[PDB]
Amino acid sequence: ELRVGLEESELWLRFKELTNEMIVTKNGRRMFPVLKVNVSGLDPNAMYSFLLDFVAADNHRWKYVNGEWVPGGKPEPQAPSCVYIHPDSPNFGAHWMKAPVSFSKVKLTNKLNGGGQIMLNSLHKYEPRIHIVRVGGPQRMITSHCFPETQFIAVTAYQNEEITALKIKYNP
Repeated sequence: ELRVGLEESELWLRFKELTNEMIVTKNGRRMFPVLKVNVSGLDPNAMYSFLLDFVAADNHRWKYVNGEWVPGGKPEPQAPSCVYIHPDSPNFGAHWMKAPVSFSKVKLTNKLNGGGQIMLNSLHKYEPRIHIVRVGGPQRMITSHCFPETQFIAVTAYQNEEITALKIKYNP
């Protein structure tokens, strides 16, 4: 059976209890923390690609109002975000299982851009999700997995200073 776990969930949970925020820019901003996934149960000799997208967790716009995030009252249809392909793709299962798969190069933006960058809507809440695609073989297959621990609100600048502090405290 294919198993997908979140690496460093302890740390993500610290961000989630504060309501996590991720910066978007016109040119694209990398995430902190980085999504790192532990995978086991792949066929070591089969070929896979690792894909990442961001599900809009609700249809609302969020606002930081007097020290707390609150959702608006005018929902709109949202999804889907584009998909980011992990740069190691395509690769053998053994490659993906030898170390946590780390999405350290995805860039979050708020502008339609030349490619690579993933456009999100500022002030919307998102749930990262991966797709593990078995490629090249006879039987294509997709296994998907979301990571509720890694939910965040996309922002152009940090609103909650407790998030700002945690981001610095645990980055290098």
